[PDB]
Amino acid sequence: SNSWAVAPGKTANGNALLLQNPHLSWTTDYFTYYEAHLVTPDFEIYGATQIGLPVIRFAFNQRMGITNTVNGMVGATNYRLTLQDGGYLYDGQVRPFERRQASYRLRQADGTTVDKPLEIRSSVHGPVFERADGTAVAVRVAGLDRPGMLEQYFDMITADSFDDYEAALARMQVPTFNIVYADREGTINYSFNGVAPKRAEGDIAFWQGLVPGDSSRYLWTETHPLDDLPRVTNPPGGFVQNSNDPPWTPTWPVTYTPKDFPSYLAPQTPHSLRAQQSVRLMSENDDLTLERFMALQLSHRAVMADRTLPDLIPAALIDPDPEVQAAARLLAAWDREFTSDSRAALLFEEWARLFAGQNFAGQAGFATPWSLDKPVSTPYGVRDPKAAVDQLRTAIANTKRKYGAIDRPFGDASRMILNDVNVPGAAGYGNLGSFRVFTWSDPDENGVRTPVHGETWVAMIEFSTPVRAYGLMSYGNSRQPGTTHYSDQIERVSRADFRELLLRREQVEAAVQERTPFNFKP
Amino acid sequence: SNSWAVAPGKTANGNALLLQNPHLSWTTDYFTYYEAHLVTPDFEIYGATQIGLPVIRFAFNQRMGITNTVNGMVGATNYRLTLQDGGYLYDGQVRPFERRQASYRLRQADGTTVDKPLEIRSSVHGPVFERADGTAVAVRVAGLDRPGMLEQYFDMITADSFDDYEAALARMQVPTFNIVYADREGTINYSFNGVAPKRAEGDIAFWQGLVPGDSSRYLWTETHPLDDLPRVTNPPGGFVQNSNDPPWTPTWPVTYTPKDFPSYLAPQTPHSLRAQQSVRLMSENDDLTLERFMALQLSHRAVMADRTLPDLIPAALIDPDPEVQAAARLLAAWDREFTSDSRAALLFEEWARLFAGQNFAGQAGFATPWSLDKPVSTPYGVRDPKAAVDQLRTAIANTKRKYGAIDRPFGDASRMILNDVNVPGAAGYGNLGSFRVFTWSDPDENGVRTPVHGETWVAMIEFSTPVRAYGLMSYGNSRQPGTTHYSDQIERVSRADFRELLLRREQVEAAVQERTPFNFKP
Amino acid sequence: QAPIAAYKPRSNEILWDGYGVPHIYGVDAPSAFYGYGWAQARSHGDNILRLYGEARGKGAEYWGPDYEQTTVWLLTNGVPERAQQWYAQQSPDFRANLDAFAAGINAYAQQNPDDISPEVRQVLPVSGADVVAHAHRLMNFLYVASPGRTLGE
Amino acid sequence: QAPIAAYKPRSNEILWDGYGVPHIYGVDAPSAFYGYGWAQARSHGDNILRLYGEARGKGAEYWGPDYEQTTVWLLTNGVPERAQQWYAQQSPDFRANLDAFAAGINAYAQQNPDDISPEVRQVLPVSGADVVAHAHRLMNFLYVASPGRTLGE
Repeated sequence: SNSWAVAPGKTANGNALLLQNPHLSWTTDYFTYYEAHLVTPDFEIYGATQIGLPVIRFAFNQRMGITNTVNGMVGATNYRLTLQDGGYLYDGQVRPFERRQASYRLRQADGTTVDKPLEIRSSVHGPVFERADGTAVAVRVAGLDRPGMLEQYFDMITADSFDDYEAALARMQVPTFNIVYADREGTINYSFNGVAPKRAEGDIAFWQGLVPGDSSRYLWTETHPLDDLPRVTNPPGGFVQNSNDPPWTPTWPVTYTPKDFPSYLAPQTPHSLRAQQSVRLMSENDDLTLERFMALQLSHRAVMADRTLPDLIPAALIDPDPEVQAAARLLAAWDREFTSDSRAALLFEEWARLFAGQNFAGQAGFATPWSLDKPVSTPYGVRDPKAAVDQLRTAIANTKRKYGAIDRPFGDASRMILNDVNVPGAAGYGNLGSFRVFTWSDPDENGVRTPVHGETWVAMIEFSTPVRAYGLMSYGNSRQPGTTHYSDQIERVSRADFRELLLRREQVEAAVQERTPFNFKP
Repeated sequence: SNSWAVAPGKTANGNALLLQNPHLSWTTDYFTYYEAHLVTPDFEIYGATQIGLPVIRFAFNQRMGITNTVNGMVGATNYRLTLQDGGYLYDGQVRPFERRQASYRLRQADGTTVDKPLEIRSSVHGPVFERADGTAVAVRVAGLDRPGMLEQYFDMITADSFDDYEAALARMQVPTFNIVYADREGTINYSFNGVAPKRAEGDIAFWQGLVPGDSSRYLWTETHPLDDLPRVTNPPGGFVQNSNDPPWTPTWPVTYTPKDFPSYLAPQTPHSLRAQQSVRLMSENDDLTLERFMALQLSHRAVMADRTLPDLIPAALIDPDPEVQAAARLLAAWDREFTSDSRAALLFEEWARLFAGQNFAGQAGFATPWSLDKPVSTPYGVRDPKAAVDQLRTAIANTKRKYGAIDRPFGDASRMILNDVNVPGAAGYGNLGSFRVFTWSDPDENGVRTPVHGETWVAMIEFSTPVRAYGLMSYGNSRQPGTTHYSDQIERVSRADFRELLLRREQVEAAVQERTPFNFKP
Repeated sequence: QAPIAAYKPRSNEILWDGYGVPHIYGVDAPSAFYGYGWAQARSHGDNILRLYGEARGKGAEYWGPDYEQTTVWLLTNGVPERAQQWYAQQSPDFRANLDAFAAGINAYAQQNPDDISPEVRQVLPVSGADVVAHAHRLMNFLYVASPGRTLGE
Repeated sequence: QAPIAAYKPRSNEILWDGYGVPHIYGVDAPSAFYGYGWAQARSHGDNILRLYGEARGKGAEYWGPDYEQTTVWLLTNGVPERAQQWYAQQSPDFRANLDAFAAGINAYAQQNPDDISPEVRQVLPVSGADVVAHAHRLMNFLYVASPGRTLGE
């Protein structure tokens, strides 16, 4: 997911800009986003939210708007229990499990059901489970006493002022997510939100693995209040952002550093190339217009190519194999953009899959490691050009096996297919540097791949008066069988042709296609 | 100077390509190149040569052609003499100087002359001089017994086969220069030519400073034969090149390494960014045509920008000064090309002047030093972004002082002015990466600078049948007072509009403008 | 500089555009939530109902083996029950909105029984608590604590 | 595959194009060199003559102080004299070419005395040895051994 908020000073017209850009699976049902508009005499909200949710998480209206991205707040702890004498060892003594006999029905193939018993046990930590390898684990989840998640979002996206927004956000009923805010009065804010337990020792990695479940020394009870978490409001740089990277460069220049917070709140790992592009795209551009803001969102730079090709190409050129030399010349001529017509892109991904791992997050192959001191220009270089050239040799083979040739047009293999609509793709893997994301699947027998995850709900809002917003929903607004609103937006997506989001009455009336009068009989 | 020779295999039509591209002062009289064509019943030569020279050094005809570049062959040794008892200390004993009383006339302001005595002394090393600081120095120049320099070039550029060329080159009458060769039969050759004395100890740096003149241990006598010098013929890579860089990457892949020759033949210092571009422009391109070959020659990439801007820009963006931020955004938007319309180029040079010294050759500011293992992708990075940002602050000031603004169009300040012709400039300093060179002078009171040195005689030849060649002479073919052939080519230079060089009789007859019949009465 | 005028609905209606985007206008909050529930049921009713079924801890009962691991995970973590607890702790006004939303889903299924997938009809009717249950599962037991990280899969 | 046919001049002539580029056709080598000398004198006669003057070690004598350092440098290094020595060691055929070239420069100045800069007339006539002297100065005492590197300037 991506998120941008621009202060008036950094824009041409003086109105804050907001980008809603969540990245999620295109198939997982509970991850399906739905677009809607709610108008009442007392409030108005437009935006997307996961199906089943009664409030809009990615909302905006004439006055304000917010967006979210995953921050992976570690709000749960998994403890390794030491089983002993019918209980578990805790502080040298044996404690009894809280035991409850339950039962549940399991549907059979023929439609009937059978009763299955289920014993539910709890240690002082929480519910107990047993892994396949026999490990006994207890999960402790923070915020199980926070019943107001849905109402907090309702009050947040419906706040009449930034102070109301903050007061609502401050309730701590939303257990996770980075949340970005922007309004017509000019305020922009970034918050590393979530319910984080206060811990007396241990960094994030320690609390992410199995924590010892044999000592009260690790049994946390309290949680952190809003003012303890990383937050940025109207920073000197005039913008706020987050592309799933740790909260250490939410703006440029930064307004705090890792040492200013407990080492367990967030990781301090290398920022993805997409997150680096995010920071550059915002900081390097001034006098932004909504149109320019929208064009920057389409960024699809093969940033890793800029960090590796200068070293790889010369090394490949000395190899005697004319195919390796041909691949090197193909890669060298490439403009390093994931465009539909790119003939070098597919080959590059295949090399990267080996150089940086299947998820392109590997760091061991770089010559200069990542550093928070140069957050948008490291890692860099190829540590072992010779080994990298062998990887290219193999990549050439993998590219041919998967796509049929080492130079097939990116957009001929990368396709967005929904029902009967089949259109050329562009942009790609975020870990390769692409800001706009399309996590392409493995190709089929003919080298055709489609998005598994990536751009879903995409919206850009300018908080002018009235506001102006544009958006698109990759997989339509409906997924019911036979609907005409599943594949009716993907063609537009392939041309980056966004629709104007209609909030004003006259606009909606001009666009109405169906009317559903209703009577709510309480 | 630049030099390219392309083997048939690397071209589209199967004919070798040759580039004559010497870089020299635009004003120094003895460095003035003159274009001519000589036809006899037994030979034909076309090309440029320094005025006063009776043979064409940059020549080509229907069969072959050559080009030269400076290699700085250390063919002379300067010895520090230890003066004692009316002579000089040599091997513990005092030797007498060879003394000769001479005299010469010195013209006075009024036109008369006065006689001045001149005593000419020689040690066993050679003629003796005295520096301003009092140091007594003796200069020993190799090859003072090689009277056939002019005839060797004549036989080289007039050779009927590669074997004749080599046999002639093998005479060792030309004391210096890298010499590149190409012919219609398909042979291309690179030679690190010159008369180098055989030495029993010491690397090139040792023999470039003052060598002890008090010991026969350093008195060389013999010189190296052709087969002892770095040479490449029809290498695997299909090309040969040299842009004044040490002879360690004359082709790619290489065919030898420093250890294969005496450490005093050539330096092992970092290859200039222009020399790196040279290697890339050739190795990364295949199936070359004369047109494509010519387009590549116009390369004017601000390579140092690629090696430094990724680190510099983020660091500059955090500085609170809105001018520094503005300069950072200006530099970030720049395509990093030295084009006439570039608004960022001038500022970048000014920063580079501080980052890498006035001649842009400094290496101390880079994060990753140069390495022969990555000859075309190092040095790289900014070692001290903070200090580099201070340098930018100062550069902004220097850019304003020199040009009037931090964003004046490169081609508005960079001008090529000859007589009444005034045209926009493009390309620039070789040490910044520009392959096509124009060593711009300091600006005048209005920010206008012109070339002090750089592109002079530029020619590209395809050895097809008949041959096809194109060329241009920056400062015309005549410099006599009032001539119309001084500034009549610079306008073409500004548009890279090369003239077809006419070698065939009918072509010349179609182009004749003046005829000078002559009678050579021996 | 003041925002444009806030529209003020005089009747409850949903205005759909050509892309199937619902514009829900309500005379009050409950009406808006009711319309939103109706709209959602019409656009994603099948999967919403199935998801609500799982949040009840009845995925295994309704659909079998493929939903059993989630059932064991939600039951062991007391999700269905805590959902009831969280539902009871809602403010009166917000409980009304949650109830209206649920009523919206039911009304749609009631008016268009042929558009509800057969294997998902057994979930009807949904309640405000089911709405809370799903949000609780999504937030705490999918995003924050996933079965994979605990089970070590 | 053979090269095109080599042209064979029947008369000595220089065909100049519109850019002042000379196309020198000679019935033999000496004629070609003579034409080349003539052409060069016409295009760069002033500076060539001055340069030849310096190579004789007479720069100071002809033009004064500004040329004295070079005079001392060339005289001390025995350049003018070695030029005479190298000239005498030329092959007969090549000496003829060098002489023809020199004759070409003289002939031009002889036919166009008003185009030769006044302060440079005193150098005329040039000889084959002057041609060798200049090449020797350029190669060995400008490119290989510069006064700056020895004098330490």
